[PDB]
Amino acid sequence: XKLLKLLKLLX
Amino acid sequence: XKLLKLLKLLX
Amino acid sequence: ATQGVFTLPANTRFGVTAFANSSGTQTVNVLVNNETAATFSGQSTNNAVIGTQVLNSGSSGKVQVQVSVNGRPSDLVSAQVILTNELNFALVGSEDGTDNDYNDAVVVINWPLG
Amino acid sequence: ATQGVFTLPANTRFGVTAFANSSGTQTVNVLVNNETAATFSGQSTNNAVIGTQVLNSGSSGKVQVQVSVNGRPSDLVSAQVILTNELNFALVGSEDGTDNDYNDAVVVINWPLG
Amino acid sequence: ATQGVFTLPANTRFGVTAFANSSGTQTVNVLVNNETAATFSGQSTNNAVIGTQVLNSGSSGKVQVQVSVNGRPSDLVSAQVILTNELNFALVGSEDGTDNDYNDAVVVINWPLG
Amino acid sequence: ATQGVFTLPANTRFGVTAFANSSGTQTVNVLVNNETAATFSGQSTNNAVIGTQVLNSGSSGKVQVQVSVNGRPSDLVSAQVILTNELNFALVGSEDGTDNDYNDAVVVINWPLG
Ligand SMILES: *C(=O)C[C@@H]1O[C@@H](C)[C@@H](O)[C@@H](O)[C@@H]1O
Ligand SMILES: *C(=O)C[C@@H]1O[C@@H](C)[C@@H](O)[C@@H](O)[C@@H]1O
Ligand SMILES: *C(=O)C[C@@H]1O[C@@H](C)[C@@H](O)[C@@H](O)[C@@H]1O
Ligand SMILES: [Ca+2]
Ligand SMILES: [Ca+2]
Ligand SMILES: [Ca+2]
Ligand SMILES: [Ca+2]
Ligand SMILES: [Ca+2]
Ligand SMILES: [Ca+2]
Ligand SMILES: [Ca+2]
Ligand SMILES: [Ca+2]
Repeated sequence: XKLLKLLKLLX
Repeated sequence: XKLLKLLKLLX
Repeated sequence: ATQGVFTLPANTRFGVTAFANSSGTQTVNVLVNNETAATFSGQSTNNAVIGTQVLNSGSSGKVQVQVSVNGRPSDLVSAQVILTNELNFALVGSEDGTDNDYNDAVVVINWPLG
Repeated sequence: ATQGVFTLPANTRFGVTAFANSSGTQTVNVLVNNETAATFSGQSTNNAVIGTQVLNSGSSGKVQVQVSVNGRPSDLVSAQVILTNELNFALVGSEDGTDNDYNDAVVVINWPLG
Repeated sequence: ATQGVFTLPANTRFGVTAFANSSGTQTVNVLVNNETAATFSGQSTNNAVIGTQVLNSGSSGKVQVQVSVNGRPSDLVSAQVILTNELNFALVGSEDGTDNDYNDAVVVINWPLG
Repeated sequence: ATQGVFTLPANTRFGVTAFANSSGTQTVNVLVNNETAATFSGQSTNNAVIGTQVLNSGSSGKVQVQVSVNGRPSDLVSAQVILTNELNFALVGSEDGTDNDYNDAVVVINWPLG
């Protein structure tokens, strides 16, 4: 949920 | 416990 | 292979308990003989208990655990372990995403009770 | 053989949850590297959760579960199961009497969390 | 707790296989319905198979594994694991000495066969 | 979930043994650190041992079991179980057809040895 989206706009 | 115990003798 | 399905002895009371470890809200459905017998929902990233209940395995003994996040089924992993030929655990992990920690909802079924 | 002792990964958070199924009040002690980290107490013949907590496995990762009833150590059975090489359960049953049901206190340790 | 005793489905063929990891010669006895059904005896420190056999669990389904070395019973550990609600393993470890590796004879029972 | 993959302790000897229960000839590949380390093949409907070998888990400890029949990968089920915090079993079942017995090739990995 919360986590992957934040790793998504990233690496 | 005493549940088993109560019928250790009653049984 | 099918996961989250367990044949308990018929007419046997069992405990089912679910824990959550995910940003997604977990929905855990417990089916007995293919009919919903309990549903737990909750959100935690700290292993909170989102439900615990005692159920009866009924005439068939068939118990199925389904886990979904907002209706999307998670990938399940499961096994049954029996200790000293008496104490039974039916264990479910589930993965709602990509990190493969399989803890997003953790479900433990135990029997016998009492 | 020794039962109720598990080597977790060092410095790792884990859940520990206890259920009771006995006329006797159950005292569940959780040791992290031989020091008491949590203690649960309660009485139920219906699988009530008598405690749930998140702990850290400490320097060694060694976690030990002890169960007693009015100070008398129960006999333990245990095993660890790993699903999909990721999800770990350390499982304990315990017997305080003569019926060999091993459910008098049932303890489930699970990791990883989060 | 009792170890090495398993209730299999009755009248069901099962495999039993023993491996040895000890300087002592291992004698593995497999009982069905309390009567000796197979005996394996061998020595290896390299996990050699000292016996494998197909048996039938009979009307009771009761299967018991005993391990001895030079006539001395070994200390046993065991559990049963079920995968996808179908594939069963009954597992035994045994210790004949003081190093607590519990591998001195390792016994695997598996069913169904065929 | 991924099945048939296990992280063993690194640089550790382990046993790997395959049994067959199928009309089809089973090919069991055992990879260590992603490279083939052993290949067993054989055919049995009576639980014959189609291979047994001792391998070293290498620097990574990563062990993977793959099963093929008819030029297609079998569906795998697996789990790891630890007894008395010492004796390890990594268990694999596989299904090459439509009956879901998951015994068509059964693979048992055990450690420690010696
Ligand atoms: C969404 O972020 C993914 C989701 O929640 C994370 C906090 C973590 O628990 C992950 O395992 C889970 O799949
Ligand atoms: C004493 O009664 C024995 C005790 O409590 C019973 C109700 C039952 O749970 C039994 O298993 C437990 O040892
Ligand atoms: C193909 O025949 C199916 C196959 O062989 C059978 C004898 C039985 O073992 C079945 O499980 C296996 O898939
Ligand atoms: Ca996840
Ligand atoms: Ca998670
Ligand atoms: Ca009891
Ligand atoms: Ca009880
Ligand atoms: Ca030994
Ligand atoms: Ca040994
Ligand atoms: Ca099959
Ligand atoms: Ca088969």
